[PDB]
Amino acid sequence: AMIVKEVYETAEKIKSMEIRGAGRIARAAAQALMIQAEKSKAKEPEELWNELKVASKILYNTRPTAVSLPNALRYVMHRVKAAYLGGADLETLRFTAINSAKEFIYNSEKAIERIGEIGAKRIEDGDIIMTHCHSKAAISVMKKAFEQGKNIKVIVTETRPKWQGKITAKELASYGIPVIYIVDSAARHYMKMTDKVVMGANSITANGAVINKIGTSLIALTAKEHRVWVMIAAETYKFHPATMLGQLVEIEMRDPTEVIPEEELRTWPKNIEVWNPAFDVTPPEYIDVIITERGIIPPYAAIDILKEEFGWALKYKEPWE
Amino acid sequence: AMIVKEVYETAEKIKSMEIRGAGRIARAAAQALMIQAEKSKAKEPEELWNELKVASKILYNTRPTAVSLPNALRYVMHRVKAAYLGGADLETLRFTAINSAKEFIYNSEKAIERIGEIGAKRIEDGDIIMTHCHSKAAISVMKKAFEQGKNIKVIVTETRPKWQGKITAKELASYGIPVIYIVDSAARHYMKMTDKVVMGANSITANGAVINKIGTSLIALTAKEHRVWVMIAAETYKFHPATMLGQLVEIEMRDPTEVIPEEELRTWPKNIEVWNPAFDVTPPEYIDVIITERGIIPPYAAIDILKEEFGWALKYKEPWE
Amino acid sequence: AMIVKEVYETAEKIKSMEIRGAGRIARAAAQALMIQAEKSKAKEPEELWNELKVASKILYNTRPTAVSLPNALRYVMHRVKAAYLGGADLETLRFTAINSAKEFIYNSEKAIERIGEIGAKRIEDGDIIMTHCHSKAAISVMKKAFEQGKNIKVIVTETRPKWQGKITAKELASYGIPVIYIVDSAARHYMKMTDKVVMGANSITANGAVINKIGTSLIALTAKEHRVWVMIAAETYKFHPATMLGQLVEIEMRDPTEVIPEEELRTWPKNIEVWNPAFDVTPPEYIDVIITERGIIPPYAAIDILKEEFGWALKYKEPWE
Amino acid sequence: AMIVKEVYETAEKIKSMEIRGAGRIARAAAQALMIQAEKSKAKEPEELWNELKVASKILYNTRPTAVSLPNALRYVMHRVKAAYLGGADLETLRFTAINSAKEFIYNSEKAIERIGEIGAKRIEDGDIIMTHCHSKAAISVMKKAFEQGKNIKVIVTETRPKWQGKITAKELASYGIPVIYIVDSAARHYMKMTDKVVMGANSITANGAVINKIGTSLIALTAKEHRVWVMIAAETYKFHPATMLGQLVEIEMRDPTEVIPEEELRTWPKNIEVWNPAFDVTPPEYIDVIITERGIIPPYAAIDILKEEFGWALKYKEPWE
Amino acid sequence: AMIVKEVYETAEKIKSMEIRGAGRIARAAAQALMIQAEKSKAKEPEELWNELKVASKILYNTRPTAVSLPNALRYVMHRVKAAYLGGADLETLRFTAINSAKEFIYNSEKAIERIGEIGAKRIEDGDIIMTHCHSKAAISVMKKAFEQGKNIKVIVTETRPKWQGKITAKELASYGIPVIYIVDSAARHYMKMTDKVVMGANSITANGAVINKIGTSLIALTAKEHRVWVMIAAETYKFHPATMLGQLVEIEMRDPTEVIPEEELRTWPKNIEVWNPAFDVTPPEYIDVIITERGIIPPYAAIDILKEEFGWALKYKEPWE
Amino acid sequence: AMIVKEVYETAEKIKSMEIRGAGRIARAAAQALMIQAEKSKAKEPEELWNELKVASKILYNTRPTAVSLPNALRYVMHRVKAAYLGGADLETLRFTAINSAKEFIYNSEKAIERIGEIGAKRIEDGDIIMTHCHSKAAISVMKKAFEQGKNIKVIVTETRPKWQGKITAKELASYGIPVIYIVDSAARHYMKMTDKVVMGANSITANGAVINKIGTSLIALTAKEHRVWVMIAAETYKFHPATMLGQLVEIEMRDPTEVIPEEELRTWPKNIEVWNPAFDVTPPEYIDVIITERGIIPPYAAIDILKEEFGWALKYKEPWE
Ligand SMILES: O=P(O)(O)OC[C@H]1O[C@H](OP(=O)(O)O)[C@H](O)[C@@H]1O
Ligand SMILES: O=P(O)(O)OC[C@H]1O[C@H](OP(=O)(O)O)[C@H](O)[C@@H]1O
Ligand SMILES: O=P(O)(O)OC[C@H]1O[C@H](OP(=O)(O)O)[C@H](O)[C@@H]1O
Ligand SMILES: O=P(O)(O)OC[C@H]1O[C@H](OP(=O)(O)O)[C@H](O)[C@@H]1O
Ligand SMILES: O=P(O)(O)OC[C@H]1O[C@H](OP(=O)(O)O)[C@H](O)[C@@H]1O
Ligand SMILES: O=P(O)(O)OC[C@H]1O[C@H](OP(=O)(O)O)[C@H](O)[C@@H]1O
Repeated sequence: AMIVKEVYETAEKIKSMEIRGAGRIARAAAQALMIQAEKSKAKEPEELWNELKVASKILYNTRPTAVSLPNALRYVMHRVKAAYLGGADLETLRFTAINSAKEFIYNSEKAIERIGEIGAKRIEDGDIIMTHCHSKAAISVMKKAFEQGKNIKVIVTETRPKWQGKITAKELASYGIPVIYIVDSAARHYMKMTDKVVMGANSITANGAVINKIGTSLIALTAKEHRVWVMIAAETYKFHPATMLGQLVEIEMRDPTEVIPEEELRTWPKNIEVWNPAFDVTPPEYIDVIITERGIIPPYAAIDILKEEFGWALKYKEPWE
Repeated sequence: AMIVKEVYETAEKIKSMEIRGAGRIARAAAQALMIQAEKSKAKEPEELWNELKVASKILYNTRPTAVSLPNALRYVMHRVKAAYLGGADLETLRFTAINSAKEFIYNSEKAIERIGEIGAKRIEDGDIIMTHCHSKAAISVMKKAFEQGKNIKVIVTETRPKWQGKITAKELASYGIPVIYIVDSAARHYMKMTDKVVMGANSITANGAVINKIGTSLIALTAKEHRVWVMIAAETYKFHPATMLGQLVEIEMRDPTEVIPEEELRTWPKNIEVWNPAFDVTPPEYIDVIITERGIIPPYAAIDILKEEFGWALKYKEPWE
Repeated sequence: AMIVKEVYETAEKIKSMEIRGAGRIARAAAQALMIQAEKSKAKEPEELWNELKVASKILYNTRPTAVSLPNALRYVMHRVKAAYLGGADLETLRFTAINSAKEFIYNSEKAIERIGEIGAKRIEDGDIIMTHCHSKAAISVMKKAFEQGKNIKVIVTETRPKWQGKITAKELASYGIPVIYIVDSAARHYMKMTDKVVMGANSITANGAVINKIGTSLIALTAKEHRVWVMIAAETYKFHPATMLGQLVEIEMRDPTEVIPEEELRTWPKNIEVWNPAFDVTPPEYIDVIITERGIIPPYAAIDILKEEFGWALKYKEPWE
Repeated sequence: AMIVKEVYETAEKIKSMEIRGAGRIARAAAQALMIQAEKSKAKEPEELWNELKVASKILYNTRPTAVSLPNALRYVMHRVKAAYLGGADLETLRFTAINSAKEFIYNSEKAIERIGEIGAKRIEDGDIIMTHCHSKAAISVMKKAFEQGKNIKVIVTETRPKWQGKITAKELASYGIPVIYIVDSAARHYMKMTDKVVMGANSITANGAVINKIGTSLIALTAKEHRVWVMIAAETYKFHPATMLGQLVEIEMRDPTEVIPEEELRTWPKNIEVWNPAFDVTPPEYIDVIITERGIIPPYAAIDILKEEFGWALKYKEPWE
Repeated sequence: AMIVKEVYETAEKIKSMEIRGAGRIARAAAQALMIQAEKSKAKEPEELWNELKVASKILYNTRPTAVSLPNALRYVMHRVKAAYLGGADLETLRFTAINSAKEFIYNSEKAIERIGEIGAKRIEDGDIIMTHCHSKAAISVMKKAFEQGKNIKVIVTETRPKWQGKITAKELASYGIPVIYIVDSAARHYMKMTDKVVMGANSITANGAVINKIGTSLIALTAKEHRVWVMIAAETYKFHPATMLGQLVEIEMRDPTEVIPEEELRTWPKNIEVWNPAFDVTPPEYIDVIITERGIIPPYAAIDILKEEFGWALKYKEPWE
Repeated sequence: AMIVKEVYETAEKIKSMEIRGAGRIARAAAQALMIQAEKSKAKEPEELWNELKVASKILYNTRPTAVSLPNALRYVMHRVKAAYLGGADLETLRFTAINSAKEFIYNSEKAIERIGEIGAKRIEDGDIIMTHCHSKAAISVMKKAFEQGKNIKVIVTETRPKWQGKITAKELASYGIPVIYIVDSAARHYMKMTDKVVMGANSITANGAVINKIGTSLIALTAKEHRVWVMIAAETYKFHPATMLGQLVEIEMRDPTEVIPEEELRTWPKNIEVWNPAFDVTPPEYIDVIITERGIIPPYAAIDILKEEFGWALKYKEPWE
């Protein structure tokens, strides 16, 4: 394990959330295996197979909740394993890693674009769209709907604690899309004026439940109370294979100082705990479609996305062990 | 109109929200009429009746949404008007103002205490209580339940944009009550662990709808989804007489810089608007009781609170015009 | 029983529905007792008390469902009975009938006006209002909201079988109020664009259930699904005293030829029955306020309207027996 | 483009709705391509491929909402295209069109029959069935349930504006099936006495939403409120492929004179608009099964009907362009 | 405290549930004070006031949940206290106790009869009525509806653990009323065939919640799911004054051997606990009316029953302390 | 048809419910065909094919509702038919029956184990689990969750009329799992303290509806009201193929003396009927996942379980006719 520096820097960027968003974290991790296999000072295949195994674990142990990341690594390492176990020279394996990781990064970019093309068709001229957090897939939809000539207006929820709504406001604002910026608490008060909800996903489960930024479940709840469509924009690599076998997705708890700043937090009584769930889970009865690069589906056909693509891997162990 | 300084300082403190909370704003305004009538350099009754009329308008025009304030002024000025129009000397009227405003301030303090006594009886040993904002009435309930020996734990929602949840956390924390501090978005994720919701009110309407800090409606929604009791703690002067005759309560929109700080806000594109509703409206089907100083009621008996106390005043004009 | 002609002509106009609408039917019936007592060729009091008793029964037996009618007659005949049983000359009783029936007709006109004043305050500039049938009380609200300067637009449901929506469209259209005319089936499809529902009542019960034109219950249902306010505009004489003692309101079934025309109906197979309920019942959980001349109430305070006004009469028999 | 007369006459019959019902419109259009290819005075293949392309567009541009029609044309023209582009003589192509259009017409008739066989098994002896409009598939179910010996009774909703319920009443009435005929507004009032709802479809979407005659959504709503099964009877060619890629189905607005007759309509104020949506959309949470010729499915497996049959065509363009 | 034997025998009969039903327990307790004051060997008033105080506590401490019992004692002892504290001879006080307890027993019998008269008017010819437990008030309604000529059929739920449904089946069966007897679990399966639910109450609260035999809440839930009316039949002395001041009603837990017999229970592992709540609480949103001797009310007007009758006593202490 | 004794004894044990539980009944029936083919005194193949056909019908006609049983027989007799109709000697066919029935019994045992492995992953440390009846699959989940180290506590509903909850309490109690034993009526009162519901199935339909012990539907209802997960544990052979073609599952009505004992029942009036449905049907909107040996699915993917495994058999007749 003579792991390159960039693998470590990616991992610490993922953890700190300097690199964030579940699509991007997955491309960043595939990027990090790519730069491993390129800069490897390795002589044998069996030495390279060890390096990528180890870089895979490092990058897996960063953040648990977005399955995009585990699937990026699997899409690389399923292939690299089958090459090694069939028997391949140094520059063949090195290639298979760089070329698997090339495919995935490209595939992600295609999927996000193709999601906007498909999602925008469900946005109508004049629509007010409420969103949450900063999702590239979700934003792909709104952009495309604006480019088509529809006069949308987007309500951006600020998305505490990490303020991702500021990112989202600035990004849409600067494509010409008008934005209304509200605190998260104001989501029911403005649900009446909203015509559609577009939000993203970190993981999607067997039964169609959507794991996504904290607060997603509440917006979906009140959307459902007012009969406003909740549409989840999500690449197929966001769907969670392990949930097919009864696994619950771990909900990451991030540092309390994101909520109350360190300087302030340390002055507070011992008998206040600050809890910081980064995600919540939204049931499928509150979601209208999931928009993927293969199409619109009801949330309940999550299980079919998972069967046809990821199901074969579950009788096997993980491909970096 | 030779209005005293303290009336102006109260009014600007109310507007800036250095004085906040609907019970307190009402006692602050009654306090401000009291210090007018004491420091008046007035010779005639008809000169005093003008001063208090004018101080009444100043204090009314501060903030629209909490009806506690209009009712504090009415409780003073209904009486002061009936004295003047019956015919009373300078020091008789001066007294009637100081002594009406004495009664109200005391009445408020009694009511809040008596609300805790009544509300705490609905809190059970071991309960987790979710609250919102900073409400003295609500806090009166939690305190009393702690003093009775029940081992509660309170989830405090941070209550953006003005961070009132920090006030609430520190205040309960320092009575020995453990606190769990979450962002507002995390309210559904923690509704499962919550046993009761206790929140306050700015206005309560004819039909039982509750106007309260932005986000109240969402917590009540999900509480109702999980069958957790929403209990609203509120003095009878929080109920809104004008709504008996079809008036909708005005929902105050406060400065966008409370949301995004000035320094930051001015750098943002012109095509982002920041909206800041200070309140939302929660329907009566999502509220289990309202706890007042006269008792528990279903939300629908709001109309009876209003009939027996404030209804007589509605065929008349306002008592400072 | 030498009953005047106008009593018979009113009764047949009420039955055929040439005179319709529950407020109007009640004023028409009070008008019919008035013209009895004026044109009476009667010598004794005891002869007059018989005539009005008999004209009361005739007018009661026209149509069962709108309680406005029974209450108009009661408001006349409670008084006329107490005069006779105390002992009064011919022209005293004659007067008491004409002057009770004067009061009621005036009271109705005041109430309807005062309902519009109170209801319009719940209509906001820009609102789209969905209505049903032709209700003078409901229309009073929309008119007043237009006169105040609000730019409303009203969706009129055609209101089969008797096409009352044509009346409603023409009446609002000709006050300058724009109208969108839809079939009754189109009510959910357009509930999303609707901001408020304003409808009237034939009877309101103890528990707050609203009896009104067939189709009211469905509009209220879907309004509730979309969280659009259902507001029922209704005079206090629309509330049903007998329901306080467990009586269900009879739902009138009118001639099948209103549905399918005679010429056509007679050609159809024997094994098709055409049913024609004139009314349906809408539960109080789907109604937001009832607007009356005394004020806004939650539907559940129906029982209080009934207690304070009509309850005393229920230990007694009917005042024309 | 020397298009035969019958293509034009079919198209104008489809538009006027002299030919109506989504199964029938699709067989009428396949019938119209059949009579084109038979009566063609064409010398070349490339001349015939032009004629059918042009007759296909004519018949497609009639009415947008029922996808049965586009799928009838596709089932013909997918095949005729593959013959031409492989290379086939005049009488080979002519045949492929006549023989594709033979298959479809037969397939439709089989499917409708087979739907009744499958649907009737969900109807129980004594059931009251509420229906809407005139659907051959729906009627196939009720007929078969009657033939099996079950003593049903059908509530026919009149189905304004075009009165399709008259068709439905007469058709069932004349198979011995008793019918109760109500206005559309009366659907909740009679939902309590109803045991099952059987209705048809114009289009069914990816996510399981059902597009069908205006008023379907309301009946389904109240059915769901009372827990009465809504069963949608629909051939697989009713399902909408384009919705797999995010397309919303266009909802046809038909002439306002269907609602208010011309003679009458022209006398009305300019400021009344008459809107006439021919269809509405019913969400899948309000539908219990969809009965197709391949079987019962939950509405959410719409996406699987679409994947296995129509999905291959969506990477391609339309087969008449 | 030379307490008579019959007071002790009543108390042990109440505890064992040989005397059961909340109306009856209250008449049994009033009967027990009556036989105290008649058989008293007391010389002074102050000796008699002690005896009845002590017999009152004995009878209060039997079973907590039915408030009928506390109100029977209060109706006796409010009066007996006011006599003593005004100053009355032995045979005056003795009388006031016997004559207060005479009134109450009679009042109960009138109320139950009058409840059937009022409730039966809401039962329609042909109705299937589901009931629970054995309630005299509820049974009063069904009897009266049968006597009026309506052809009802009653579904009796067996009402574990104490099998009260056997009592109910036999009692209705023997008035000619047909009965269908089901286990409690079968209540949803038969809710579709049910037209009305009639059940009784032990306590009714300020906010309209109904405490009644274990299982009431579930029947009410599914009734509400199917839109079947839940009607609660209950005397005004069933309503709970203390809940006006925030008191929760204690839910009695009875011996586990009622569930699993002693002989059997003692053989079971130590790590099985048998819990036996005698009651549950049903929210007011699931109840359609409460039928009392003063009339039908929505459940939310519980607070008004309590205000006008029992509210005066709550600033005072209990009248046997 | 020289049927062996054990086939008859199994059948009468199945009917009496000495052998019960839908997994077990299916293994008992496969066991009974196995012992037929082993003890057959048959000379020809065509004689053996008759014996197993006849033993198949006997075992099918025992109890209708659990489809596990029909599928056990089909899994045996699909194979035995294809052997015979291809042409096989006595000891070849005899084997094919014994070896098909070997596979199924083993497959069942694997499936139940594998269900616990998959289900337990959805149970979390500290969970309170409510169950119903006695289901081996459900119990497999709870056991495995206990073995993993999670500190669960199970609420066992007694499950009248046949007291299966006693079986369940004793079985879990004796693996160290603490149990709380309640009557069935107490299920809502304890739903608040419950974290998960785990229950089994007799049949699962095309649309995802679950047929299971009487009372399942009610627990699922209130679970859904409180947002507690309902998870159904069920082998793939529990899913019902015939429902794919519109068949409703027959709901078995068992002897009324299970409810009220014979000795007692015969003394009761003629006009009491005792109804005893053994099962009820729970809609898929109230079920969160179904846990099978192939995985977690949303209830709506029932149709996919059925398509891939049992669908091929439905164009054919039954394989013992
Ligand atoms: O992958 P895209 O669509 O861009 O974003 C998907 C989701 O990832 C983000 O989480 P975080 O910022 O990693 O905490 C948000 O939850 C967002 O909805
Ligand atoms: O009167 P008390 O019970 O203390 O507080 C009542 C309510 O007043 C506050 O509003 P703001 O802080 O004036 O904006 C919050 O909405 C709080 O719930
Ligand atoms: O009394 P107003 O408010 O005018 O009308 C009240 C109601 O009376 C009408 O019934 P009908 O036309 O008598 O059958 C409609 O139901 C309308 O909503
Ligand atoms: O295809 P079938 O089952 O016969 O009818 C299906 C549907 O087509 C009809 O529409 P229209 O009459 O074309 O406007 C109705 O909406 C009906 O439910
Ligand atoms: O007073 P009545 O209407 O007769 O019965 C009222 C209620 O009292 C009974 O309780 P228990 O048998 O004392 O445990 C049942 O809960 C019944 O519904
Ligand atoms: O197959 P397993 O999971 O063991 O049990 C499944 C179901 O079978 C039982 O029915 P019965 O006892 O045959 O009446 C219960 O309904 C139980 O939930």
